[PDB]
Parts: sequence; structure tokens; C-alpha cells
Amino acid sequence: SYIDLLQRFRLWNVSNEVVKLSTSRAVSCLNQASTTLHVNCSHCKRPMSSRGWVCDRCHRCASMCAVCHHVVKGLFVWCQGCSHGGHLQHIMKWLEGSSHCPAGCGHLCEYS
Amino acid sequence: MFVARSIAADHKDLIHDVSFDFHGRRMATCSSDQSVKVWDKSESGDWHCTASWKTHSGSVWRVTWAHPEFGQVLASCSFDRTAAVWEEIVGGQSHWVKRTTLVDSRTSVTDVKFAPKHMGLMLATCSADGIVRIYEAPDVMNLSQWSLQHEISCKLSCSCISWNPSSSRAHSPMIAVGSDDSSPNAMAKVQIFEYNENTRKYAKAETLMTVTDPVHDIAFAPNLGRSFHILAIATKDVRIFTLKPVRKELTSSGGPTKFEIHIVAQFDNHNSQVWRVSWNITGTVLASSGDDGCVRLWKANYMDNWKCTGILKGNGSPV
Amino acid sequence: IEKLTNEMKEAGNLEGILLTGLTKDGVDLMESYVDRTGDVQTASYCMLQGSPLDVLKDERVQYWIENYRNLLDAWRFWHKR
Ligand SMILES: [Zn+2]
Ligand SMILES: [Zn+2]
Ligand SMILES: [Zn+2]
Ligand SMILES: [Zn+2]
Repeated sequence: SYIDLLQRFRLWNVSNEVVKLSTSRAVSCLNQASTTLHVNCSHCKRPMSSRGWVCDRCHRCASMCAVCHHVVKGLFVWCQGCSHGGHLQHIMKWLEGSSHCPAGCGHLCEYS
Repeated sequence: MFVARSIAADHKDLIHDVSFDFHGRRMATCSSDQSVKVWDKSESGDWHCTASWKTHSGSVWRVTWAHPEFGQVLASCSFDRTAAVWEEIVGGQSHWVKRTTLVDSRTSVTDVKFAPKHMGLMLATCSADGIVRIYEAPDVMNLSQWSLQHEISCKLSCSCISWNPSSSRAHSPMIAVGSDDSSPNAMAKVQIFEYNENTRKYAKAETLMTVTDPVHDIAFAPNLGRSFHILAIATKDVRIFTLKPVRKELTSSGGPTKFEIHIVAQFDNHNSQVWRVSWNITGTVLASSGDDGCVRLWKANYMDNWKCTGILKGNGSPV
Repeated sequence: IEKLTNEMKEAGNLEGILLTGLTKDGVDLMESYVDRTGDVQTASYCMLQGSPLDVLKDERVQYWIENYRNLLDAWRFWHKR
């Protein structure tokens, strides 16, 4: 009931905080249903491991930010259109100033 | 047209070597008490120390950075016959941790250098016995493991080495080695080794006959898309050489590429043993330091001739 | 015209672009110019001006472009890159 009210008022942080600290098994497990993503390198088309950033067969840094050209360890934002992305804040700031894929593909990833 | 300033950095002991990171925001300095310090530049432009520790049993000669793509990695060579690799881990106070030590040398490890980025994570060490060892880390996520890939004998006391920063698809990897032996006989002091893909072994390609005095420093210049290679040699007089590859006949591909050697500049304004030489980013300005306590900056001109452009003194007083 | 083109190419003066044009001769002239002065910015910007596809396929042009991009990355001029 409490979670439903919180979601009605659109308070996601408090809802997730309650879920994490819940003392009930079902409520604790409510948050872990299909929230894991599978990523593959676009060059070798092979799936990657869950604790590394280097391609096993390509030996390439597949997670290099499109703006800063550094390896990304943590948060990564990705576009479904042009399959490009990078650091969360870098991409956000770049898209605040223009409307082109910073990798230079031509796709207007956020049309207009 | 060069002016000097003093940076408010406090050191208690004599500084042996200073080195920059790739972006020019991080500095590493080795002192006389087997101590290593790291300095960071703030947004305001001020420098602050961030770490310090003692490393080896003997004296510490050289410390160098690695490319940022592999993280924050430092390599330090010591007189106690060791070469250590350090990586920074932060949890935020910086906490530098040694990851591996190379001990294969039988004499004092005189110099250590990193390979260019496009060849992976390779490292080279020249020792006093005349041995150059090239190691590689097969896995970039596990720096604790290294394998000795190549070993070269020079028959003379190695003193300094330098990689070729060229990244073109037509230039095989090149490494140049100097010597500081003061034998009375007139023997060559600079040799160049070019990797061979057909044999997967390094072989001597060209030896500088005109150089016979002891050599303290040698430095390639950044390629920047030119058609030839520029080399700087530090001796009793600063010397500059240009090496141009010859057109390889398509009839048969054999051993090392033949080269044409021409000297383009020879300066003797230091009137002493020149000690250090370095290039800027674009390979257009040369900085030289010798025993006269002066730093000299050389540059080309409209007529493509080399002439001095700056003279300074160690105290910072302009000349 | 042949003699003037040759003497311009060997010297690397940029005024000869009018003679050679954006062809292999232009590439050689630009290479001589870069060797003389070490400027890759102008070469990279010039060679992209409607050059024929074969010209853009040359190794030297792409090497110049890559070196310029690396130089931009060195100064942290990320947006301009
Ligand atoms: Zn891959
Ligand atoms: Zn980024
Ligand atoms: Zn895109
Ligand atoms: Zn897109």
C-alpha cells in the first residue's frame, strides 16, 4: 500500500529506498525482476563479460566515450538509434548545445 | 621570446627527474631520498602534492608516465637493479600501489621507457651491462603479469633509449640506444634497431659512425605526418640528424630498411657536456640543458635553418 | 606549365595548388609544405574541400587528419573535435 501511494505521487527515490530496506523477502525481491542488460561489441558481434571493459576477441576498448575519448567504467548512456553513447554528463551537456550524434554519424538522436 | 617564472612548489631534497602526464595536468618528480611525489594542477592553476612514498633500496634515476588509455600508470627505474610499476587506486585520498617489479637485470637499470600507444602496453629497459629488455603485458586489466618479449645485446654500456613515436602503417617499430662509454678507441655510440615482421625479431639497421664521444641523451621527435624521422643527440655538442627511408624495391622484401643519414644542425653554444634534450608536442622546438647551468631553445627559420631562439639560466634569471 | 609545376612542388609553396589541383600532385605539394612548416590543420581542412574519392583514400591525408585529431584531444578541445 505504501509503495502504491508513493508511485501515485511519483516519488521514485523514496519508493526504491523503501524497497531496498524492506524486511520482507517478497518486497525485497520485487526490485530484481529483469533489470539486467546484455551488451555486445559492435565490431566482433560477440557478447562481453560482466566485469570487464575490453573485448575478449577484439582486444579493443569498446566502451570509449564518444566525447572525451576515455574508457568508461561506470555509468554509460546509449542511444537506440545510432548505437552511440558515452558518459552520462558528457552526453547530456553535449545534447544541451546541439542536435547531432557526437560520434559524427548524422543521426539526430533527439529529433529537433 | 621566452620568459621564465618560479612555481611555488616546496621540495626538501634534490630533484633528479620530473615528468608530465599526457594532458599536462599531472607531474611526477623523483627526489634524492628514494622518494616519489605526484603533483596536480588545480583549476585556478596552482600545484598541490597528492602522494609520496619511498620505493627502492638504491637510488632512483627515472620515472615516467603511461598513456591515459591504460589508466594511471607510472614506471620507475632504480639503481638497485629493479624496475617497478605503480598504479593509482582511490577509494577520496589517492592510494598508489605497486603492482609488479622487474628484476631480470644483472647490473643497474639505467633507463626505462614506455612504448607508443598503438603497439599496446609495452615497456623497455636498458641496463648498464649492455642489455635492452622489452616486456609486454598481454592483459591490460591485469598489470600484475608481465612477460619478457625481447632481449638485445649492445656490447656497450647502454645509457639511454628512445622509441620512434611514428604511428603510420608503413613504418616498422624502431628503438634507438645510446652509450656513455669513454673508451679511448673511436667506436660508434648510437645504434638503431628495427623490428622485422617476417622474423618477429629486432635487428640492427643503422649505426651512427660520425658519433664517437660519449652520449648522455637521445630523443626522437614526434612524427606529425612528415616523410622522414628527426633525431636529437646530446654530447659535448648538440646534434640533429634526419633519416629518410629509401624506396623499397618490389622485386623482393628483405631485411632492414636502408636509410639516408644527413646532419642538419650542430650547436656548441653550451661549451660543456650537454645533459638533457627534449622536444615539444609538434616536434618543432628543441630544448637542451648542459653543464653551463643554462637552458637553450632552438627552432627552425624561414630558410629551414636551425638557430637558437631562447637562453635561460637555472636560477631563472634571464640572460 | 610543367616546369613551373615541378619547381613549385619541389619547394612546397602553397600557391601552386592552382596549378596542380586536388590530385596526387597536390598531395605531394602539401606533403612538402607540411615537411617545411609542420602545419597539419591547413592541410586537413584543404584536402576535404570536395576532393575526389581517390584523393581521400590516400594514406598521407588520413595520417594528417588523425594527427590533427590527436592534437585536438591533447588540448582537451573536445567539442571542437
Ligand atoms: Zn569486440
Ligand atoms: Zn566522456
Ligand atoms: Zn550516432
Ligand atoms: Zn542516435
